[PDB]
Amino acid sequence: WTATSGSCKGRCFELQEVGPPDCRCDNLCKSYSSCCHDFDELCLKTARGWECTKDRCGEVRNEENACHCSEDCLSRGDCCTNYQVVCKGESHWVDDDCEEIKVPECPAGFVRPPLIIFSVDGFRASYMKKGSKVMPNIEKLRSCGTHAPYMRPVYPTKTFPNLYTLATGLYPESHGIVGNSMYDPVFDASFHLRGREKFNHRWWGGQPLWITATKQGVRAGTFFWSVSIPHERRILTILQWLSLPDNERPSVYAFYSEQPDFSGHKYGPFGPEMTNPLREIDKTVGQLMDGLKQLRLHRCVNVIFVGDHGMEDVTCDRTEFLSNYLTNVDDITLVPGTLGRIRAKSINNSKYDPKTIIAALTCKKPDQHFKPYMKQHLPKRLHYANNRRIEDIHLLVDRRWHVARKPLDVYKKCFFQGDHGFDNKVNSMQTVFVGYGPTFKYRTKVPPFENIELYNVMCDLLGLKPAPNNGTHGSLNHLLRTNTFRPTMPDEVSRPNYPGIMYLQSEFDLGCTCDDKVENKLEELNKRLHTKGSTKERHLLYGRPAVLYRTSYDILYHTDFESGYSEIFLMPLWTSYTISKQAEVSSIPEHLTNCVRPDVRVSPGFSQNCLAYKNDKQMSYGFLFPPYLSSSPEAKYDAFLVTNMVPMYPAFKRVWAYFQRVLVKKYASERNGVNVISGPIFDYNYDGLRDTEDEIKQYVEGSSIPVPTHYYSIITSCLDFTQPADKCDGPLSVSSFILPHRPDNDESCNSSEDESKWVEELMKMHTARVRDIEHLTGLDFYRKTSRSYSEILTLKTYLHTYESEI
Ligand SMILES: *[C@@H]1O[C@H](CO)[C@@H](O[C@@H]2O[C@H](CO)[C@@H](O[C@@H]3O[C@H](CO[C@H]4O[C@H](CO)[C@@H](O)[C@H](O[C@H]5O[C@H](CO)[C@@H](O)[C@H](O)[C@@H]5O[C@H]5O[C@H](CO)[C@@H](O)[C@H](O)[C@@H]5O)[C@@H]4O)[C@@H](O)[C@H](O[C@H]4O[C@H](CO)[C@@H](O)[C@H](O)[C@@H]4O[C@H]4O[C@H](CO)[C@@H](O)[C@H](O)[C@@H]4O)[C@@H]3O)[C@H](O)[C@H]2NC(C)=O)[C@H](O)[C@H]1NC(C)=O
Ligand SMILES: O=C(NCC1(O)CCN(C(=O)OCc2ccc(OC(F)(F)F)c(F)c2)CC1)c1ccc2[nH]nnc2c1
Ligand SMILES: [Ca+2]
Ligand SMILES: [Ca+2]
Ligand SMILES: [Cl-]
Ligand SMILES: [K+]
Ligand code: NA
Ligand SMILES: [Zn+2]
Repeated sequence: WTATSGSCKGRCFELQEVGPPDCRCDNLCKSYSSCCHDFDELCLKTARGWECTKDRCGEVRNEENACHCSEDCLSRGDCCTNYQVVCKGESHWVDDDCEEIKVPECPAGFVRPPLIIFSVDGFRASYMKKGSKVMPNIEKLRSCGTHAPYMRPVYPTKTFPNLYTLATGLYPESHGIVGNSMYDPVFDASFHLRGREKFNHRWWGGQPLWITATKQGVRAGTFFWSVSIPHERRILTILQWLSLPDNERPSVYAFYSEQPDFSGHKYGPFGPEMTNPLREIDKTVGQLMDGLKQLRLHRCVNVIFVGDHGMEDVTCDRTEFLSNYLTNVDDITLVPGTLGRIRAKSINNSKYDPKTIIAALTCKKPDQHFKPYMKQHLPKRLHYANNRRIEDIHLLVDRRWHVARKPLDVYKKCFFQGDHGFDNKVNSMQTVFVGYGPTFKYRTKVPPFENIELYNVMCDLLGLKPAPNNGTHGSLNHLLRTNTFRPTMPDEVSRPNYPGIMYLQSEFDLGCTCDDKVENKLEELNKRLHTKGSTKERHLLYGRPAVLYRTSYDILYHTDFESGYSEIFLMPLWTSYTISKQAEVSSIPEHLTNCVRPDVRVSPGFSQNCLAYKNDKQMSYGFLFPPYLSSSPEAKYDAFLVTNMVPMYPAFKRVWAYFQRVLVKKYASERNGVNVISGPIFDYNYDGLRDTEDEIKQYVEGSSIPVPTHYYSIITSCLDFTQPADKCDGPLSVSSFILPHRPDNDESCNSSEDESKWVEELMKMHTARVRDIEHLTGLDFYRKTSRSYSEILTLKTYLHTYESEI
């Protein structure tokens, strides 16, 4: 209950929300049904429209008008945004030649350039090009400021997870808004789009820009607007705020548009009805920019034009029904649509089995338009698992489709022709970024980047220190003229050992054998040099990875590869090798098929053994440097050392062998040599971070050999492919993956076919940033290049997506 019998006189869009039950006048009061009786009368004037006509010029101030054309309006701060154009012979902002903004040009009393965030819902990336004819204002920002061809949203590509990711720099799994609709088992509460529960602060984790700004003494406009408040009024409210006295004037603001998402849902992303919403949003940008010009703020304010996600073509007839797969369909709750999340309808039903449910949804129909996963098996790039609000069972839906429980759900809710929410690598889901002002660069194109990175930059722009978040601070310095953040490389925490030959073959008792008994001076001197690292500049191109946690490991050098071998985990943390364009693929000789060789540099106590693999009927093993890419028959013996061995399910060796025997060569061929760093990942608690040893849930039977949840590779080469990988002068090029180490290939529906038909597709699905791998390994890569650190950070956030062009 609100005692709504107070007043909004002189309080319209107050910046400090008042406490119940005195009535409110803030831009959110409508949503709380708590505005004063006179809020509409006083704060939402509409009289005479939003534009000055030639005959309103010089007029006498009539307070009933929505905006003014009187002589005193400039200094009252409440002219219609086009006042100067109509009444003072000024030009619109969009008609003006664009001019570099080298320094902020601000009125006396402005301590910093204000930031204005102009956020647009459902603004698909290709709109910039495709709708350019009807968006002159937006096109001017884009082409005159700093722009990316697109920005990558987070998964799910839904509204709240993405807006709250912009605001916080955090993955939805960390911020808590993991969908538009959520159930939290601990609260025993439900969050929905429509309703009051979403206003409860317990849903919202992390620290959004407005709170960061506030705590650090930077005043913020209130970010959120009630639906009923028309765009024109929001714009005027922002401009009014910017005329306030210095001590009361906020430094950061947000505008939000419900369009083009609203129409996109009805009409599809490119429906002819979409031209009008795009014109309208442009008109609004024009109003903003014209109003900034009027206040002499158009060369002072940094403006960000940013979308939450794109829009895809989706119709009712493209719906998969869980009733066609499950007979038990009433015992489950489905969160539906462009993603699927499944839980038990009742906690008291012990006839519920996720295992049998996944199986009943796995590869059942030839053209199946979703794939079920246990959340921990989702591609690690989605970072979508570490929250009690994310159900164990998840369905990734093909672009253009929906998933629903029963057909009755669809027709007793075709209405819609567009939707969004799919995998964040999907082209149709990509969105927009433009930065324009003194702090952003002039006429500059930057590569696509992830929306998780912007929070850092908005802090940079405002002189704020960002709260801990998922961006890599410095990775977007290239967007900025100044205000850059100069990061320093994290310090190495563990230094390696360099073991020499310390053990005799007979001290090992590992149950391993090798037919290596078939045994010069020119070449004994030679292989000695190889074990001291004579070829190390070839195979270790960027320096060694730094270990950022306390542990015990050995650098091991070889002719063809170098490794950092962990005495704690009994396997390398990383194995680094270079494969030039000219390299030859050989087979494993017949005699050496089961060959494993004790490593005379490493104690038996800190080694794996063959016996455990023999006894473990589930687990086989593979190698990190592949025997197939050995440089010579004699170097091949090195690839079979017990210290190059890692545990692998037979089902995964199919994947791994095909990568090593076929794809490394192809990449060397296509990219003019590659440098490969490969290794194991342990993430049993699926938090995207390196497990400590006491977190491993699985060992090779009867041993302390820990089983990875995943295997990674970072594959680097020269961005200028006319230069070989091992002699690159300039910028680098990288693609990486984090393949799940699974006992079956259920994920890949074509897996009973030859590896050339499915392995690569699986790998592409599990593409990753080097930065994802760093989090999962406590390693820091690219420590020694000739490249600047900021450029290396960008490189480390790059994701190779395998989508066609935008
Ligand atoms: C992306 O970036 C983010 C941001 O940096 C990364 O997330 C951080 O990671 C840290 C490491 O995991 C983690 O640090 C821990 O802090 C714990 C206290 O955290 C509270 O306070 C902070 C600060 O204000 C707050 O942000 C937290 O908010 C969480 O929880 C609320 C509700 O309670 C949510 O609303 C909110 O969304 C957020 O939830 C998310 O994080 C939690 C983890 O806290 C997840 O569980 C959720 O699923 C959700 O995703 C908290 O209110 C602190 O308790 C930890 O300390 C333990 O471990 C240390 C080791 O240093 C040890 O010294 C202690 O003994 C202690 O262990 C004790 O508890 C154990 C478990 O109960 C128990 O087994 C032991 O016996 C001990 O008693 C730890 O230091 C930090 O909280 C999060 N921050 C955020 C915002 O998410 C994220 O890693 C990045 N992701 C990637 C892939 O890089
Ligand atoms: O609009 C929808 N629902 C209503 C809504 O809550 C109204 C209030 N609101 C707002 O005014 O937000 C400003 C803002 C702008 C930017 C930010 O972040 C920042 F600042 F970082 F950009 C930031 F946190 C906040 C957000 C949207 C909606 C849309 C499309 C859909 N499709 N399917 N379902 C859907 C539901
Ligand atoms: Ca949205
Ligand atoms: Ca972990
Ligand atoms: Cl959702
Ligand atoms: K075995
Ligand atoms: Na299969
Ligand atoms: Zn939408």
